[PDB]
Amino acid sequence: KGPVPFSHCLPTEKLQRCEKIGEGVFGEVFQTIADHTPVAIKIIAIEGPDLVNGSHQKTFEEILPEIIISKELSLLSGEVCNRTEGFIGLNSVHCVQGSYPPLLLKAWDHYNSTKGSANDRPDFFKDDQLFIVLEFEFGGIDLEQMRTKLSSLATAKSILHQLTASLAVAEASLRFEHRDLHWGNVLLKKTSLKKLHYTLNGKSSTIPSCGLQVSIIDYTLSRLERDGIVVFCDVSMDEDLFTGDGDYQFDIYRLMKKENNNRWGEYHPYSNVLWLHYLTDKMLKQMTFKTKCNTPAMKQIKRKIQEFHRTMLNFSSATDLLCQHSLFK
Ligand SMILES: Nc1ncnc2c1ncn2[C@@H]1O[C@H](COP(=O)(O)O)[C@@H](O)[C@H]1O
Ligand SMILES: [Mg+2]
Repeated sequence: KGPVPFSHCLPTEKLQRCEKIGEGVFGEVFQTIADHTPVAIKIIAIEGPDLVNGSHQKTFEEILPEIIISKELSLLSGEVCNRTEGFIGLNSVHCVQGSYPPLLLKAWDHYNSTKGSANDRPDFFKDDQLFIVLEFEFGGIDLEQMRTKLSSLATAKSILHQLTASLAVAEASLRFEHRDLHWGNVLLKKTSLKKLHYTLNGKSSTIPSCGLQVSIIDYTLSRLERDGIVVFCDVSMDEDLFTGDGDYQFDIYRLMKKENNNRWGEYHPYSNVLWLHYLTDKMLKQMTFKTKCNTPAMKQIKRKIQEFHRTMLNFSSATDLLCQHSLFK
């Protein structure tokens, strides 16, 4: 009958176990336990007139595309013709109303002490504030936090292959573009699987895991088609999105705008190639590997990833990269 109280999504025990694990301008991400297993809870303030982390809160209408796309992408793990585990599972979505729970404030504070925060301490929300609460599968640790923790160049290659395959499957199934695949949005989790499986237009293939499962998250800017309807975030009048600096990330928003001539409902899967290029650049420039790069085999992978960086912009889509680029043969 409209929203629910926080206690509906976060009963005492689950709340007591919350720890903050990440953030953005959108809001806040906490980890807790459900059914003997970690879960990730994304909490987004909506519909309020107050500026939050420097931005207006989204309306439900502005948030709805992320909710829809989160649900669609969550289905790809079981779909027959086009299948991948390379996105993230969605457990539930709720509209919650209330002030921030004190335990979540203490968890926010703990994070701000240890890691620091770009957001405002969430102690100003009133009893009538609305939030969207998205409960996700716990996907591991983000690539930015792993920038000194990858084992080898083989791991780098595996991550790029996994990312490309995931995006290709979503392209084939949904005419998907991610549109904000910064390295905070690539999650790494240890797996005992040696080979990872995907199906692309009815053809199943595998990818050497190198011990990790990659999960792509955060569909705040994403675009896809579902039942002939294009679901997307229209950023045609956003100015600030295109005036960032200090990181190649901020160039990608401008490069996408160039590619699509500011028509965000159209399908331009080249944007996926652009994000993969930005990620390749991070691997080559902002990362150090536990085993360094000390053997002929590892040195050759590095040269191959460098060549990928220098050639991949001449491919039309994640699908084109997957199916045609030498790095993945
Ligand atoms: N499903 C998830 N599993 C694990 N960590 C997550 C998940 N979703 C978000 N995070 C963390 O929260 C950060 C911000 O989330 P996002 O706003 O979606 O980029 C990410 O960089 C991750 O560190
Ligand atoms: Mg970045």
